[PDB]
Amino acid sequence: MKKRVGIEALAVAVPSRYVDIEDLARARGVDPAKYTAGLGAREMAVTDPGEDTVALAATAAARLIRQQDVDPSRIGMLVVGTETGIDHSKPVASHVQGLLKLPRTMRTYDTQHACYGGTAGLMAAVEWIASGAGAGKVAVVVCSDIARYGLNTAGEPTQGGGAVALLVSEQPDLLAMDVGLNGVCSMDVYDFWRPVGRREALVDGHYSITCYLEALSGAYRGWREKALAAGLVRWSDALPGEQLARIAYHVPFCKMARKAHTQLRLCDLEDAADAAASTPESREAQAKSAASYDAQVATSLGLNSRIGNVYTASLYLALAGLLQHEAGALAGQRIGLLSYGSGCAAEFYSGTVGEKAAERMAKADLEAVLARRERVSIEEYERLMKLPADAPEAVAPSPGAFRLTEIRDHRRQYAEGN
Amino acid sequence: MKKRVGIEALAVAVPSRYVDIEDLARARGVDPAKYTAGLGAREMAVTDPGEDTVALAATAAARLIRQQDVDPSRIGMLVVGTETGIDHSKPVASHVQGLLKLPRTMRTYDTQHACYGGTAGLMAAVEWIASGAGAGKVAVVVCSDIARYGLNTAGEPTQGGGAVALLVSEQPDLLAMDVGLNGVCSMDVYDFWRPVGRREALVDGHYSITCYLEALSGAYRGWREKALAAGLVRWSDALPGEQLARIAYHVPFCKMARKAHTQLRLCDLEDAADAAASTPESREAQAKSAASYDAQVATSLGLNSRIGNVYTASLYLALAGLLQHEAGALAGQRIGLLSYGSGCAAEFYSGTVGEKAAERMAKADLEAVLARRERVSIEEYERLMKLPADAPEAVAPSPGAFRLTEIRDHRRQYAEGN
Ligand SMILES: CC(=O)CC(=O)SCCNC(=O)CCNC(=O)[C@H](O)C(C)(C)COP(=O)(O)OP(=O)(O)OC[C@H]1O[C@@H](n2cnc3c(N)ncnc32)[C@H](O)[C@@H]1OP(=O)(O)O
Ligand SMILES: CC(=O)CC(=O)SCCNC(=O)CCNC(=O)[C@H](O)C(C)(C)COP(=O)(O)OP(=O)(O)OC[C@H]1O[C@@H](n2cnc3c(N)ncnc32)[C@H](O)[C@@H]1OP(=O)(O)O
Repeated sequence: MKKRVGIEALAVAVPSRYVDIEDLARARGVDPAKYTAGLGAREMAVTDPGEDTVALAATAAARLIRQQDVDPSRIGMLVVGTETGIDHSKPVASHVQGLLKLPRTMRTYDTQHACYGGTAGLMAAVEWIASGAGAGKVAVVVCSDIARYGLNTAGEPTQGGGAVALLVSEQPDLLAMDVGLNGVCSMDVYDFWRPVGRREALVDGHYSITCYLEALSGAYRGWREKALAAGLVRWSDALPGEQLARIAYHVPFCKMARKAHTQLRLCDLEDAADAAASTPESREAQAKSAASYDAQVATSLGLNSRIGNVYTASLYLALAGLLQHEAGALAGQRIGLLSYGSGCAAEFYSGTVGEKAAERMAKADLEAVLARRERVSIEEYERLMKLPADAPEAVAPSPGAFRLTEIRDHRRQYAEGN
Repeated sequence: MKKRVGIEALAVAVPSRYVDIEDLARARGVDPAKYTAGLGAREMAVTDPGEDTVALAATAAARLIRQQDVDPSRIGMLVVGTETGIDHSKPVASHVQGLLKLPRTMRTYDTQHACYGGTAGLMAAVEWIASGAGAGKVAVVVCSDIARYGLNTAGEPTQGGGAVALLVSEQPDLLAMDVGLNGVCSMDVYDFWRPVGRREALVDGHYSITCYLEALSGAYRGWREKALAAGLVRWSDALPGEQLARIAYHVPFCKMARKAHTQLRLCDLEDAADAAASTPESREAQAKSAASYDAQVATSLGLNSRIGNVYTASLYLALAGLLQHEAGALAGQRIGLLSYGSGCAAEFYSGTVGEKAAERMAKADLEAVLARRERVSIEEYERLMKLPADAPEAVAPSPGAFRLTEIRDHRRQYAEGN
């Protein structure tokens, strides 16, 4: 009689190539430690035009269906969160439906708000099910993006690309979400944006970090109030946020997770009924606790550090990395998730990891996904960057994966790997 | 103890200018009767670059809040359905939030699937509320679009523009929606699309009509099965679809509603347990019933015929025109709605018109909205069409409305009329 809803499983797709981030530093005249220590990066996914938003989304969604033995006719919603759209009207979701040969009894659409678009679609799918409308069916929500700032830009070492496909159902083996407890904070800003007809993003980098932390603070506080009233956390000898077993954050670069966690802890320390007894110095020293970061956040960054920013998918890659190794230990425990998108909006939500989470993550076979990639030179990365969007390289997709092959008469053509 | 969810109220914004459709015919060497009788058009909204997707959406949403005395701090979701997006990352919804000076505790994002994007967002808002997550709050879903096919194209006489803002709540005075009964039908097609960097749509016009009717048939049949099982309609002396008091359809051009209604009735006639006793000729003659079209559909086209296709908003302009005059008579009666977007997806859903629907429509003051417009020449429409997107005309917005004024350093600037 206890109904549940949330994420049942996930799958990951990554571009076929990456570069070593220290190679990028040397090519840019930058100290490699700025990237490896300052940003937390190790490897950066790079793309060619054949690895477009559709190809990556379809690869991830097809992999989800195969790895988890999803019955395609049970999918009632297919949503793609992206900020790398390829048509003003025709959604990536419709291309994915066709490439996967999915049947007709489903909503299809894309959701857009920078790196928050995937979470927006996840909540639409969750609440479709939780309203009863989706009872007996599942949704697939795919976060797919290619993050491009441009050669010789400050954002360049945070680039990346890929997709995460989420299975959403009444059997949320990965994360049984606490419906209705979300905190949200949004405001109209120009921290990061990408006008139509611009291939590379515009960004005010340090301002965008301030906006992330400001929106995080509002979203987390909103969740905390509802979690307090639902009895899930208390003001005790432990801070409210310390009672979450883990917290995953949107990862534009890996060091951002430490900034975010410090800010979240500062929200508890500033808001405690006895905060007047503290100073900025004592609060910051407690908030920055290495023990808390190590216990709640550190193990969520293994995949992100090898891929880069994947915009809508970055938070879900962090969820994936966390559960990849700790799903069994986390079963029955509640964790928190912070989604941010520039523009901007943040949402903080929680859920309980399922008993079968380890099973579902084993089937995602994520080290095999990352192992199929190949390293290229910075010179080759630059050559591929300069290719127009309609000039895919002449290479076949891996088995079950997809590539854009050409655009003919304004129609995009794809190939599936044998 | 009877919980309800759906559309509480709506508001409309239209561009400041229109052309007489017979003037367009004469300028194109076309028989004006092709447009007035063949398509059902009377007046076509035309825009200048200052009437962009944001300006129209913000005008409609601000008008909703003022006309319906919405408490802005009760808005927990602001979604814009559009296929006329203006940034790859930053959503129209975030601009609308800022222009309206709305507070921070809301999700913001855009939804995309051609003319289905508004309905997708409506369902996300409805199910957010119906899941319980939105209990005590409201959503605003804005359908905003400018339909542009180009000078001397077959689609040109179906152009239009505007926005409809929907208030969604537990007090659905316009339409208490039947949660969970929706029928849906989607498939990957290239009937109509608009690649990034193309200002005008691409379309295979007659194929797009076939796709609309095919998807309508699947969506309607899906709803009908669920409505039968919920006891809302029966196979009786009346066809199932005849038991809906009215049916509103996506209106790309006004004559499309008659094609759609005929197709819906054909679905009942082909599917009746005793269909073997009929012929294509006898079914078509019954399906095309003028009495049924007059009783269920005809009064939904008054606004559409004076505006044109507004993509995501067209169905909701048809809902608006229906309730503008018949809300009191329809109170307590169930009506049907068919949303279609090219690409493609259709969804058919139903709801009951509320006792206070007439009150809410009176406050929308729709004849005043349409009366503020001015007629221009085809020559002037063509001059405005040739203006680049970053070259708004130097004209002030009407009181409470918005216009794009300029793009400076890649940042869009707006003005609010005094
Ligand atoms: C974009 C989204 O996805 C949405 C969001 O999350 S917005 C928030 C995140 N924003 C982004 O990712 C925007 C895109 N990226 C950028 O604009 C830039 O990459 C950036 C602002 C993240 C950094 O660019 P930058 O100005 O060149 O680097 P800078 O801030 O000076 O240094 C970065 C770190 O490296 C440190 N560092 C520099 N050189 C170092 C060295 N030799 N050894 C060790 N550390 C070094 C710096 O001290 C700094 O550390 P802290 O953050 O701990 O203070
Ligand atoms: C786009 C969306 O919003 C999503 C959708 O709904 S897709 C479905 C609708 N598709 C569109 O609107 C696409 C954009 N529009 C178009 O492509 C075109 O405008 C169109 C296909 C709708 C019509 O273009 P066309 O080929 O030039 O017109 P054509 O089909 O020959 O004639 C239209 C009607 O006018 C009639 N007609 C022509 N001349 C006439 C005259 N002198 N007197 C009376 N009637 C006349 C025709 O007989 C026809 O009537 P029927 O539909 O009842 O048979």
